Amino acid sequence: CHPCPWEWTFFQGNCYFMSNSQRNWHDSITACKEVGAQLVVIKSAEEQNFLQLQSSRSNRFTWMGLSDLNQEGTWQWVDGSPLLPSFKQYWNRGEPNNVGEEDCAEFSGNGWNDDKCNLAKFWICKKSAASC
Ligand SMILES: NC[C@H](O)CO[C@H]1O[C@H](CO)[C@@H](O)[C@H](O)[C@@H]1n1cc(-c2ccccc2)nn1
Ligand SMILES: [Ca+2]
Ligand SMILES: [Ca+2]
Repeated sequence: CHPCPWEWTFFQGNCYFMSNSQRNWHDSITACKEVGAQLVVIKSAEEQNFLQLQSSRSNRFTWMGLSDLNQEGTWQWVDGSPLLPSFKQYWNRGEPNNVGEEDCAEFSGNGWNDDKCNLAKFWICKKSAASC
């Protein structure tokens, strides 16, 4: 039995996957849906540091499933769940700044940054690990 698919990464009962091509934010969640996964929604502190590490050490700007397209200033994960105050420390200093209108969040260096959703970047999918 295999808890995660071929060449996916495993962490705390979940299966993650960093793309090796680039897409815009909407095309990215589509991509994850195509594999029965979701553009990552972070739920733990350790999950953040885990993903933030894989993303940085590959020197790749990476989409995550977080946006404010429901309403400006209201950051909300693609599962509807809101962005908790606890998680707001993971923004990069001076972010989110909404320079030129920016409604989607990405892994950039040590933390997160808001960028333009139509800007093409890499992405990370998340799904529940299978039971053995
Ligand atoms: N992958 C994105 C990468 O991290 C680059 O980040 C920067 O440019 C991104 C633009 O693509 C921003 O969305 C980030 O906020 C960040 N920025 C931009 C600015 C800024 C402010 C005033 C005038 C001009 C520029 N201040 N911070
Ligand atoms: Ca914004
Ligand atoms: Ca920004």
